Amino acid sequence: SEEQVAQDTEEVFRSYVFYRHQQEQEAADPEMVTLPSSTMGQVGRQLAIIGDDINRRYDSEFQTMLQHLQPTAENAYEYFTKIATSLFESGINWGRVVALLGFGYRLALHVYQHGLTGFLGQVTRFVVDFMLHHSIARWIAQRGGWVAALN
Amino acid sequence: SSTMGQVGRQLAIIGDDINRRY
Ligand SMILES: [Cu+2]
Repeated sequence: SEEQVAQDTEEVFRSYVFYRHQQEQEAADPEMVTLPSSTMGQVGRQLAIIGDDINRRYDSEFQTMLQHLQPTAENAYEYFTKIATSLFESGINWGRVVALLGFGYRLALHVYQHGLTGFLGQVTRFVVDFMLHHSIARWIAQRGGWVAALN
Repeated sequence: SSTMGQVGRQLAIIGDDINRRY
């Protein structure tokens, strides 16, 4: 069930994006307020909690990051792919998965803030396909699926 | 960071921090 984990990743990332944006309002991108009590939704919400903590602790790194994301978004795929590949060249663990989720969230948010609309689906596809082709889905399957993140 | 590979390795470090705290 590697392919099962890969398909689940879409809903996990969508729920993560929704809840991270929602709690960032409790302190904007309309596209992140739509289209979500399933297992994967709950996993996304939990991961969004820990990701918000991390985004506050590493704000400057995540902002500096986006200097390589062109303001037109013409290199979105290149930027995402290269950064995530460097992220996982040294191995896989749950923390690094959560970091990838937060990276995708900030990329999707920033491309909207630069005036490119309707791109959240593509960042979701970026995340799903990367996790599939970089053995992240197989790893998560080997630890019991996305549901194992609830521990 | 300065380059995108540097950025990815910094994210690896942050992910290891997450893995150790959660
Ligand atoms: Cu910018």
